[PDB]
Amino acid sequence: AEDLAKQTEIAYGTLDSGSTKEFFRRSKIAVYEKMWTYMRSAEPSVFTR
Amino acid sequence: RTVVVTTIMESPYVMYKKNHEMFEGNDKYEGYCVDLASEIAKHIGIKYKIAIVPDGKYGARDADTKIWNGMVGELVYGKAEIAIAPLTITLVREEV
Amino acid sequence: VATPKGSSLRTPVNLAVLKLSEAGVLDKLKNKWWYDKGECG
Repeated sequence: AEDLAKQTEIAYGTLDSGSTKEFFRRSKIAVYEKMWTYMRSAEPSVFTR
Repeated sequence: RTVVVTTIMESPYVMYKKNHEMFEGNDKYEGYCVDLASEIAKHIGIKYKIAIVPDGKYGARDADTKIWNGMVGELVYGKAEIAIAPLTITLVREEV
Repeated sequence: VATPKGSSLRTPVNLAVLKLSEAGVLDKLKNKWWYDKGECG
């Protein structure tokens, strides 16, 4: 996850409407907060149905 | 009586809302200090009107005339009842 | 939060700031307006 958080070439996301997305949305852990900050605003959407 | 709140257009403290051109009163504005004003007013039990400081300044005293401008001046001269803004606590302001 | 010198509003406003601080509401508001809405990732 740290690798993902420190780069931008490789996009990444989660499932919508489940516990994984909520995990990132709520995390206070720096690496996961950084990942959420990226995912929530990424275009096109990185989330899947 | 409605409490006159002086504040300043400084993002993200106070910002013009989308559609402000057709909105009135406090509904024209959003931001941290807009939310804070609502919370403070609720706890203290007062109604209020947000008013953007006329001169767009925080507040300093002219060394020559000794007149205060900005939000500080609005309070000093009785034009506002409270300032809810990113207003720094300082010695010279605490004197007045 | 500033008031004219000697204003009767000061005491209540001060206690409100402390209550909001201690309830975590000031932190929630800062995160709302700085970070939740950030545009740089």
